[PDB]
Amino acid sequence: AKKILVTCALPYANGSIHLGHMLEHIQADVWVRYQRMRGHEVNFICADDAHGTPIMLKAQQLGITPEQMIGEMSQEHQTDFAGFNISYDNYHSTHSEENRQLSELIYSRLKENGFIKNRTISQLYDPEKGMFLPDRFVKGTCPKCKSPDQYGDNCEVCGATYSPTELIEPKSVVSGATPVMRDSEHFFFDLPSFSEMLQAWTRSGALQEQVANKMQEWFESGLQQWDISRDAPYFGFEIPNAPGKYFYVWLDAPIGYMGSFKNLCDKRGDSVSFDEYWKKDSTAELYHFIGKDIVYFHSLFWPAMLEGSNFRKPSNLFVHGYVTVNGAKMSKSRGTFIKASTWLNHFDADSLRYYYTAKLSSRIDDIDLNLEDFVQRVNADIVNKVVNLASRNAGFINKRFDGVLASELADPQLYKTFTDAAEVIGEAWESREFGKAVREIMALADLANRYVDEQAPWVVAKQEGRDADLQAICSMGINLFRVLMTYLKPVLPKLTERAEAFLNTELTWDGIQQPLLGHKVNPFKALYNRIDMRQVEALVEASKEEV
Ligand SMILES: N[C@@H](CCSC(F)F)C(=O)O
Ligand SMILES: [Zn+2]
Repeated sequence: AKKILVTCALPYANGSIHLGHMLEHIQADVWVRYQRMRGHEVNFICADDAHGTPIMLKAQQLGITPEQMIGEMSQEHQTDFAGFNISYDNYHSTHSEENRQLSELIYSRLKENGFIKNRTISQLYDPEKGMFLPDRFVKGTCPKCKSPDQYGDNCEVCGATYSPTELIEPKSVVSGATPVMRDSEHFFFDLPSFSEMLQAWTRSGALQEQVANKMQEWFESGLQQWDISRDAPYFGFEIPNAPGKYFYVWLDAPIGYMGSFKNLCDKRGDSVSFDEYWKKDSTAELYHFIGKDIVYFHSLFWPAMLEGSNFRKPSNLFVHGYVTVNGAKMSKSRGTFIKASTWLNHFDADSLRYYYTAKLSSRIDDIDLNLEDFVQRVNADIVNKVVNLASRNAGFINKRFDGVLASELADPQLYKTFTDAAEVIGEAWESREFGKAVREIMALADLANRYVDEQAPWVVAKQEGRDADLQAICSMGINLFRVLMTYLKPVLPKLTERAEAFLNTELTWDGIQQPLLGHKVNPFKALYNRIDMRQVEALVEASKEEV
């Protein structure tokens, strides 16, 4: 049995979960559920990314401690993920004792190994508030067009880019005071020292083609030392032997993957698994599901950090593209910037899980949630192809045969066609070619419905002496449904539970080899109802009203 540790990117604690986050967590969850179905030891891990200046400043504005704020956001995030049935084995926080000790440990090892450098830099400083200002917290007049109230390194009027130091009449977004250039000693991680190791990993063929291509661009530009320290005031971990200095959030963030797993092991009283998964000689597999905007950190900084601190590196990175709604980036004004919590007020989790899965592939291309297509696809595939197989046949079995299925398969050849497809479909789930798996499953659904139409149970039901035939036909349809729901189990957790209740059996991957014969099924009420555009319109309107 394989040992697998899977993670999803750690959501920032200063924002609600939206459909963008959900694409990633759903993709990983489908993969994880499939791996569990094949009998592997799987540890699905995540946590909130809780450090940084943005978080510190937000807490101060709300008039509460950063700890209180991140605690409330952690609860909000977990409630949303639970609503979508993302099956984490542990959801922790980067702001934890586990992460603090691991961050200090890794830093100490990197420093001891000569990978940490000291360097003085100049940066905008708020003398009133008494804090260095990241670019986004510096505002002023654009040097080019002279437009007032511009933020950071760019003007939203003429579109010019520039260093905040070029801003005319600079002002702190925090206090409004005029910022000044101030010196400060910073600690840097020597990423360049790992260039050759990283280049070898890029050409190993493990990473997605598009990712490797991107990495070549970064090597061409040239790797640079990475500033991993920030001055107080800051919400994060203090650097050992360096009063007033903290670890930059991105240094401790990925270590949070380790911290969350350590936390899980510690809670389980498991004293051996952490090392079995993170030591250099590990035989366990480590996978990170991430978006394209954070590939640099995960493919370059992260593996280098682990290498330099004597830990194993990721087995692979699974990158996905952005989520668009109706073909465009989510838009607050159009009501397409949809929160996970809002989605659940209008639709169930299975619908979105299915739609995303039907569109996902092993590539990093963007995934589009076309709302019109969403309604059409869910109704056509879930309600009319899969669930229909159960709903059109269960009635006769329950009313005419006391809920008992036939003692033999009416069409063994057809059933074999269905079970024979397990290898290819499982390989599709395994390789993350989700769209392919769904297409294969729906092709089978079409054959199943063709079979029922060919047999015409609604005709056989009204013909005297055809009772045995009716039971045979309907039982066959229900067994085909059993197989289809097994292949879709990683995708539709709730519908699967309802299906298992109806079938009076847990669905296992190998179980399809034994059809349900002379078996009692239970009556059920609507396994899955149709949706309509009026609900989509309501979702959009509700989303507009929020912002
Ligand atoms: N919070 C980051 C992802 C961190 S993933 C790992 F490094 F912690 C983000 O939302 O981009
Ligand atoms: Zn301008």
